[PDB]
Amino acid sequence: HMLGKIALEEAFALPRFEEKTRWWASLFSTDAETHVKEITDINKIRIEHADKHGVGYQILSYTAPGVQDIWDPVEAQALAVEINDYIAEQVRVNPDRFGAFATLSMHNPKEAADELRRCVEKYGFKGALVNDTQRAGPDGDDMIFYDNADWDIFWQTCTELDVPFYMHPRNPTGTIYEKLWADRKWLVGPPLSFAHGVSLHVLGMVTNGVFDRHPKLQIIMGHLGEHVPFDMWRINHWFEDRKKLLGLAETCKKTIRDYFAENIWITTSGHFSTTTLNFCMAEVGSDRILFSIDYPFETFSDACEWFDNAELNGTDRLKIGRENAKKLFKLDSYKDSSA
Amino acid sequence: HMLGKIALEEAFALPRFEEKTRWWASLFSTDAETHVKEITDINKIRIEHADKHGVGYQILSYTAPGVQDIWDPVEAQALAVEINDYIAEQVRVNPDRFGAFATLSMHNPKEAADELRRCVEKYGFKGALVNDTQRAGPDGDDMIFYDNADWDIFWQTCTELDVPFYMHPRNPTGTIYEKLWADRKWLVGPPLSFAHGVSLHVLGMVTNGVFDRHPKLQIIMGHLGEHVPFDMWRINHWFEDRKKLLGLAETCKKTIRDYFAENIWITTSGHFSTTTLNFCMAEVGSDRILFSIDYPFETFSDACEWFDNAELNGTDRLKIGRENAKKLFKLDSYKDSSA
Amino acid sequence: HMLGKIALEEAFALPRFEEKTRWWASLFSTDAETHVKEITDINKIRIEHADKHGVGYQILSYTAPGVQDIWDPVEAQALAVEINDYIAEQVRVNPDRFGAFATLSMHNPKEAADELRRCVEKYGFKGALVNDTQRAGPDGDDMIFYDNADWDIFWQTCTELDVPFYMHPRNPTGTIYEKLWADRKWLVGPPLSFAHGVSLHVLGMVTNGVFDRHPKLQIIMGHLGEHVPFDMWRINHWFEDRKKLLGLAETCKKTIRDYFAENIWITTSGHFSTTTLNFCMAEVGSDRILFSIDYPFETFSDACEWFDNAELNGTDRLKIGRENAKKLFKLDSYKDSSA
Amino acid sequence: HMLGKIALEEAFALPRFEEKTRWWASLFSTDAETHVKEITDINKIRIEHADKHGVGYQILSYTAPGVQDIWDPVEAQALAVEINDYIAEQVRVNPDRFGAFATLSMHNPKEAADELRRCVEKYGFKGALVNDTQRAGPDGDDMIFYDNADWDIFWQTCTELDVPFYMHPRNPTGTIYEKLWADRKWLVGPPLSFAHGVSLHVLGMVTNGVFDRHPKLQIIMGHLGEHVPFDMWRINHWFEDRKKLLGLAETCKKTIRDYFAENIWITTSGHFSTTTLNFCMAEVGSDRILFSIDYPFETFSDACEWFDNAELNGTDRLKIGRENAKKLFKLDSYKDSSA
Ligand SMILES: [Mg+2]
Ligand SMILES: [Mg+2]
Ligand SMILES: [Mg+2]
Ligand SMILES: [Mg+2]
Ligand SMILES: [Mg+2]
Ligand SMILES: [Mg+2]
Repeated sequence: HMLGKIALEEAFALPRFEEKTRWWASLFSTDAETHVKEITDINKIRIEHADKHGVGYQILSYTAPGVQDIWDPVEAQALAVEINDYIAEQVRVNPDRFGAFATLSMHNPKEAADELRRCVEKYGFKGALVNDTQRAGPDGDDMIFYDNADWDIFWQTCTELDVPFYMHPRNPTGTIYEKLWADRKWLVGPPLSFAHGVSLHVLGMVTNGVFDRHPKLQIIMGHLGEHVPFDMWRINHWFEDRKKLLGLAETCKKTIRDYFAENIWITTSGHFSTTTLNFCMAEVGSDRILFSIDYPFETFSDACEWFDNAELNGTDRLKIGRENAKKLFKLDSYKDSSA
Repeated sequence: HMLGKIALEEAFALPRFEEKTRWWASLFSTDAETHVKEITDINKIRIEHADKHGVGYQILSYTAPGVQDIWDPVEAQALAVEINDYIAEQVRVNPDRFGAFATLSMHNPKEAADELRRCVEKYGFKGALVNDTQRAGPDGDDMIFYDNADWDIFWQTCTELDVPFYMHPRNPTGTIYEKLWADRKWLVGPPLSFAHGVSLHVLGMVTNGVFDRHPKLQIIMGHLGEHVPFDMWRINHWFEDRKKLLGLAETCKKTIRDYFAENIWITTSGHFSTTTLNFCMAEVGSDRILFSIDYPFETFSDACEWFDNAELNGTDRLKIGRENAKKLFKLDSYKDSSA
Repeated sequence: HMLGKIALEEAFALPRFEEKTRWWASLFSTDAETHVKEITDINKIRIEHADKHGVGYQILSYTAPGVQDIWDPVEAQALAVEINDYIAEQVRVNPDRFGAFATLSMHNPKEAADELRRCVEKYGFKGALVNDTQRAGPDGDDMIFYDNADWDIFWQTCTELDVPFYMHPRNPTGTIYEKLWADRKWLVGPPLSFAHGVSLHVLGMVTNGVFDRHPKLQIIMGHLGEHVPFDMWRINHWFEDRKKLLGLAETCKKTIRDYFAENIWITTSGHFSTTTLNFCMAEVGSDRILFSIDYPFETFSDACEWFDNAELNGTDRLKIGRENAKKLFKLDSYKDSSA
Repeated sequence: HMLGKIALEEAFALPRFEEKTRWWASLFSTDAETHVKEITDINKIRIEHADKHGVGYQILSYTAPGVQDIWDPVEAQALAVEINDYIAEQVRVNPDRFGAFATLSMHNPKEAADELRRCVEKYGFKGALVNDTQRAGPDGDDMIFYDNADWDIFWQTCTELDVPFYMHPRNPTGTIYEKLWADRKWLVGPPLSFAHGVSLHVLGMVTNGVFDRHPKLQIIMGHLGEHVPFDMWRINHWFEDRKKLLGLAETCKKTIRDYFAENIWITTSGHFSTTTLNFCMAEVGSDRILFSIDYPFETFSDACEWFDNAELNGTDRLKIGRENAKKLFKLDSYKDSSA
């Protein structure tokens, strides 16, 4: 029904990574051959789906774990550059249907900032999408988080370009995988592990002052906010009435509710629940919620049939379906953008 | 207003552990001296609070991390026995106001089963409360989870005695603490880390078949279910429409919704939110929700003023406030139990 | 999808009233020919629909306005008797799938009490369904309400037999129709007028003490309670904090919430909204909510595809879909009643 | 706690009408002496309350039933003019804290249009507030509704001036009162009758095409929309899937949801329920909801302690508390308007 929807947690993979794509599909797809075709296609199948389901514009991003899985920094950087150059060429075929987020190696703040800048200035990319922490160390068992002073140069590039950063999940790896997940491996990914990573990282940015140093910064979480809205009351209470009397206020100057009003966005990717959406409208506000699909891990049909037919007031259907994202991403037109 | 409420996430500590109690208070209390007094008191201050706030009956349990912090199995077992003997003596002073959960060393299934049995048969304890995984290994850096075949003898003791098991959180420790939490330490405890542990463990029990082998088993989570209700739609979708087509069905025979209807309970401890309660009533059902406080980490006043004054239908106020727990714990009377 | 559902706002009309059936259908059906066939059929089409949509048992009642439109008391009573004798014979064809509510002339309390008793004792009817006030007076411009002492003999018959009374709507007529509805006639029926009538009458029963004199009496409203749950807070406030200090307490001894917990039920007829259902769960409680369809004004498909696919915890899906009604109507087994 | 809130269902009475004030207070106040003082005071007590409770600006309007109770058109028009002249002088004492809605005789469209224009152009009033239908006829038993072509000249004046019209309730009178309310009189006012009147009139405006002929017109309902949001699903279904196929489309060209997105607003007057507010956020959207109090029928303390402490995201707290009304009424600065 609604046309001109915007989706922005929508993944692609390079054709040359077929073995890696099949491994990820073995965990998260029930049809590996269709998955390979869909995750690598840009301008045919994806357009056909979008045309059937009222999706005017998609901001595309690299599949997880993507560059965040690559612990050799030279290899990781070369891969990010390769991906960005590739997708820029592909989305030129349909500029009224596609934009792109930058894919980044996050081993080094300045390097990541320069590549984001190249993507925005040269190609008109819409922001960055990164799959949680950067794998690092000689065998990839370490993790680089971005919630510290090293990353100020990077966050300032985001605010200067005035583009958002999407904190996407990745799988647990190395010792964390072995200690917590291997004996309950069916919880890896959407059932639990993904949200544990993203919520940790974003709440780390909150409590380490990233949004105080960079109050213009916009961070996006998928999956209706990776559990955080469920605990908005509890986090707020344990911040304002507990931890902020014990030292948290030194590095965290606003409430969790303020950060969701001013800095944080959530999307509907992979979480096609009107009951949960309504609860998020209460705890986060419809102005801060964006439609998204999570293709090809989720189908256009599941996401769009859900959203198009959900019981919702017309004002919020318009905002969540497209108008919030239109404003955030400064889109002056695209296919069906005012339908 | 409502009298005869039951609370059952209510902690005590042994007087001899004053230094340890002060350390935990330094993280989670804004008034260490009052905290020490309240966590060690059983029969004076706690009764005064309950009398003011309409709490008829409290099931008491040992503070976290408690015995789960003790990696020497001989020491841990001796401590559990000591705690159970102690609290049995203390609650004899007010048997119409207090019951107790067993405190257990969870290093060994048979040992834990025998001590639970002793507590139930000798002292009339109401179940077990355990602070997530058992610390183990020479320096306590390993973790023992209970979602595997070793623990069948223990879960069968729970179902034979027909008493529930409360999966309470504990703090992250060792390598997990260093890798994930030390650089964002204000998230330790109620803001995030606690729920990550409990949800992992309980969803591990689900996906490893514990509730299929032990369909009578009742597991309780605090804090409105440690995020799980927020993702009921998403977990259910990623189980029934994804992982159960890839191998999960071999060890997981019912839906996540079935397990919440048949095996899992949530309490309101530390989560005094009518908006979130309403959402949990939708996703879990009021029949499966129990009032609780989380004293002395939370105050009676905060929990009871919230619940007593929350907008709620009378049927569910009665059930959540006491009648659900009255039935689950087979309470035929206690102070104000039918007021 | 759930089997063995119970629906109980399910209408029929006598074959000899085709003209009246067509007049009503001209207001409320988009396919009059199908409507005529469906509202008169009992044992064929209704079973075809119920078999496709998981409805095990239907409690049938007479179409609105039915006997309540008949202001001649002799004609009205004869019609009620005729209808009850008719439907008792029809349900005997397939008693495993159908029960019936009594149809009554409500001109005279004793007369209506005697006919309800005959229906329960002779035919095993499940209660009464009445279309709001009884038209009366020489030209049918008066209306008989049941919220006064003259009706005590009738309400005592309901409680003695221990069967519920379903307060169904009827159209506005006479002077009320001309003054309020004729100039906005598209609001007649489900859009507004029906709920105005039923809510007035039931809240009349509340404020005139019917449920105080007859505390066992069970009253059922369709359409998720005819707006009343929306104003549960506002009614409760304007009773307990206002009118109960000005004289209402003389004739109304409990709160509106008490009456919903003890006396009043709501059904899902004609209101296939999960968002509104959730809100009713909060304001009324799932123990007091019954599935129903409103056939043939609504389709089995709309009601059952909604309910069967609604996001809902399994506990409440079972209660609302059948278990609440199984208990309330003391039902023997019926098709799929324990599926 | 939020400062600079705007309230706009805030009543006053003329000092010379003490007897009428006391009669109304005998129905709707538990402290008549305080009520008399509060409803007549403008500039002292109202400011004391607003200063304590974070209310920066109050748009005042005339008490119900007000001019709508006056069936002599000459007396009614003279009274409306008197009231507007009176309140314009009162608000000039403290214009930073107060504005006013026009009080109108609604016997004649052109007359009411001319008086609304005088109030806006001469006094800077913010719109009109009218207590439902105008009593009329020789004995006041008739009622004038505004949902027809005779009122086009009036609705065009509202859109030309670009000011809203607040449809406030009044009591039932005359034949309607005797037939429906006299025997259940405790339902008169906030418990039920008020909402029945307003919802009828506004849904009359919908179904008679007022918002099609006047698409810019803004209509406001108090009391969270006078039940209408509860039936948003049911009305929409019975319009789009039923009545719109039977003739309603001839006079009603959009959906009920479209009219709530484009034309209709709701306020929180007298309905201090977060659960119901959340439901209205879903069904109507926070962009269309305005804080209000209903003083002096409700207290500042009840309304403001509720709203200031309600669990709500910060985006919507700001919009509902003041920013929606600041935009709708084109407000200059007032006390704490940007606090
Ligand atoms: Mg190949
Ligand atoms: Mg994704
Ligand atoms: Mg000491
Ligand atoms: Mg605790
Ligand atoms: Mg019906
Ligand atoms: Mg008012």
